[PDB]
Amino acid sequence: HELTENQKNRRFEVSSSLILRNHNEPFLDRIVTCDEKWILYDNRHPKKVMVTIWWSAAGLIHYSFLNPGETITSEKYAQEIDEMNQKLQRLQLRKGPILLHDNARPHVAQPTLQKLNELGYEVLPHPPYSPDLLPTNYHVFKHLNNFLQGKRFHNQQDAENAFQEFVESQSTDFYATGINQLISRWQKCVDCNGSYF
Amino acid sequence: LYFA
Ligand SMILES: [Mg+2]
Repeated sequence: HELTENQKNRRFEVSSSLILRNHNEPFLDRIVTCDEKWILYDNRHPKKVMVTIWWSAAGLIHYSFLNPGETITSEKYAQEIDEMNQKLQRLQLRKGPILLHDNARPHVAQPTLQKLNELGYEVLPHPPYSPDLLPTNYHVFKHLNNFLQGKRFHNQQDAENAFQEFVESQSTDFYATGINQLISRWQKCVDCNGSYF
Repeated sequence: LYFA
């Protein structure tokens, strides 16, 4: 993607504001974050399965694979947020969670917005065209790409089993790395006047 | 800390 001037401005504005917010009142520890990815069956039309992973600095919260019958809708994403939140509630056994996710249509439509309001989630400002500011993408997915190269799955189950081994392979500090990098990435974005860095 |  070739950033326009308005897109760089939005990146710069959000970056600068988030760095100051965290300095004023640190909130990284309250972030829950996610993203969707298509996992190809052949990693050397083509079969693929979509995964959604949810996590915080404390660790893996929830992940799910899009199954036959299911549609990628705001209705589905709302049900996923409810399930994720139940798992977070078990795992956290005090300030409310803050969701960082991109502007994919289901993320920003009803009834996703109402679900977030009902469960007590703030949504973090996120600028368009910025996977370099989305930790699931710049951290988890980067390491997952490394892991999948260059495997071959036969079915959806083998693809799931490889994602599982990937997740279970990670050390306890792996997630914290991705989250904590946000400060440095916001700053690099400010340093480059809202461009990529 | 991190998840149990
Ligand atoms: Mg995305």
